[PDB]
Amino acid sequence: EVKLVESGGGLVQPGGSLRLSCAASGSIFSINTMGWYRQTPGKQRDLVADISSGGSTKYGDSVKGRFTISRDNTKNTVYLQMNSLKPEDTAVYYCYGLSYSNDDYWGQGTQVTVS
Amino acid sequence: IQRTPKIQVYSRHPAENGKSNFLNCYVSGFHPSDIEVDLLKNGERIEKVEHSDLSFSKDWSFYLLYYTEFTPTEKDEYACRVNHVTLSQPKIVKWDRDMSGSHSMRYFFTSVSRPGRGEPRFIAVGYVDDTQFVRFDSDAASQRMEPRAPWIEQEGPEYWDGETRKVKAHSQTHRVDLGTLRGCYNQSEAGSHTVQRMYGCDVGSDWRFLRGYHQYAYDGKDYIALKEDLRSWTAADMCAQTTKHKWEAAHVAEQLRAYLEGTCVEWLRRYLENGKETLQRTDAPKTHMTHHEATLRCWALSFYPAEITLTWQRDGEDQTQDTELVETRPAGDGTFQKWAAVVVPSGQEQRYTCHVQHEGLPKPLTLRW
Repeated sequence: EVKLVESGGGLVQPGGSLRLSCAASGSIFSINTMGWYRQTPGKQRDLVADISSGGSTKYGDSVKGRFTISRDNTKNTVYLQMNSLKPEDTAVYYCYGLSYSNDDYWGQGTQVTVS
Repeated sequence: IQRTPKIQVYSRHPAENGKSNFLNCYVSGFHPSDIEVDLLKNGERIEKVEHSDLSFSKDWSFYLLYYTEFTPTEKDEYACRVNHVTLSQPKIVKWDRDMSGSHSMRYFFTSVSRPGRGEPRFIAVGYVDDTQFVRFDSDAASQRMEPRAPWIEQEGPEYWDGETRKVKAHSQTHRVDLGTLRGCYNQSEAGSHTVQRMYGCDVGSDWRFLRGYHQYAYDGKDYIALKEDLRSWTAADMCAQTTKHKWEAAHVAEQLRAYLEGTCVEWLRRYLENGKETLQRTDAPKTHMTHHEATLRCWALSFYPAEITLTWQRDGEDQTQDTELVETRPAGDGTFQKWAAVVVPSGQEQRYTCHVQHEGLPKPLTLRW
């Protein structure tokens, strides 16, 4: 029902930075929380950062301080500023969103690589 | 080696719009202990969520109760999100809002290594029957054995100082074993591993000694265990035989027998007396039933202790085909809940019956449509 368009991935040098962005389609009242999980070398994907429509954020421990998530007041779009990137941050970063009925939507993901 | 969690989302009490209540997410049967549990309100994280202390079952799998106080209204919708190493993505379970005996003392110990993140995580909990009464967390602030039941708070500083001294020693031991076990199995210093210890004693209704336990587990698998006779061990593989011979040569089993048969019994009796208003109660289950193919669901609420049996029968014989039995879950106030389900043809639900065997009921109860 909802589509999540992602962009901003690619390759970066250690210590460098990247800005991800995720824009939701559908009704503006059909998405509350948005954020990013990232793929692990194993099976699971870990929480990077997410934010509610009201601005309430939560970060995964391993990115605290270095990563900052923000939201555009108007469009349902979030921004992830990833600073001081390390090789251990190489992963596919999946955007996601939660409906006001606790339905999860996921994007295709964007490869991020830190040399 | 890895077991995925079972998730249940439910309220402590039946839901009444505008009436204060408690939203529960019970995750059980998982391994390893790493888990991320969130309680959602309208597609948003609930800020102040509490959880119970880590503990595990006979099969070594862990269980946890995440709970928060809430006042459900007409529009609000709730759920629980769970992430775990056995999940490609976090699983979301929505709150289906339209839905004379033995005694025991048990101590559960869990240690999890954190390569390059400090000392290992150590969690210890104490149980009498199905009531936890002490806890220790290496990550907590107090660095002390802490009370978790009213009747244990009467103990003076000599008790608490000793328990803290003993529990810290349990911690140091598990820290050494974590490195030892890493060496015996030839594992790198970069992986995370779990050591679980559990011991305790059983008494009958006469408070006389019945059975004793002392078990050890590495990464969820059996390592070494004391036999039922409390005089010999049970090793699991080539690595555990070395500890067996080091323990039989140190006559360790003799010391454990004295504790389980004497000290453990003695203080279990004292606890049962000191908390008789709590521990020696029995809350009978408030039972009920919910309903070409139809579903019949037998329920049981607000009962203590947790031991209960819900079984299905078709014309007298125990029907165990096309049946669903859910794990008993804590209400969060000391009581427990459980239900069972069976598929039935709409119209033949009278030839089906539910049987409730509980320690607090005069005699087994029978329920049918």
